[PDB]
Amino acid sequence: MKELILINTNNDELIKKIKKEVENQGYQVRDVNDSDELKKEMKKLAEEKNFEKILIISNDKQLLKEMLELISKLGYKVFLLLQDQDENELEEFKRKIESQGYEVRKVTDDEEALKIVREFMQKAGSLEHHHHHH
Repeated sequence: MKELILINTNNDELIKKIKKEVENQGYQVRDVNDSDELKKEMKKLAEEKNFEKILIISNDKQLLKEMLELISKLGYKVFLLLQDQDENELEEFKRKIESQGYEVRKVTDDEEALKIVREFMQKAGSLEHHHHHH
């Protein structure tokens, strides 16, 4: 089993703070800031099974929205966490992702995002009942 957590932040300084946390936990940092980069990454994740679970950072919603569906085909734990200066932009994206039926978190402060990054590190180790439809 492998878990994929997607972070959405436009705050450059936070992106680096997250990377520090992810290196402290031992998770694999990969940056996506381009539409061609994400479809490369999805294959790398599929080809390599037995190693640490990956943390993807991005600033663009159109990228993330692809990967929520792609990773869902690949057969992994999808997780979404988003924070930005525009609260209006956070909530309008999130409500659509809840309508897709995905675990998506929303925060205002960068500190709250860092909490949920650390929370994921234990919450990702869930009892994955593989026969997942009861």
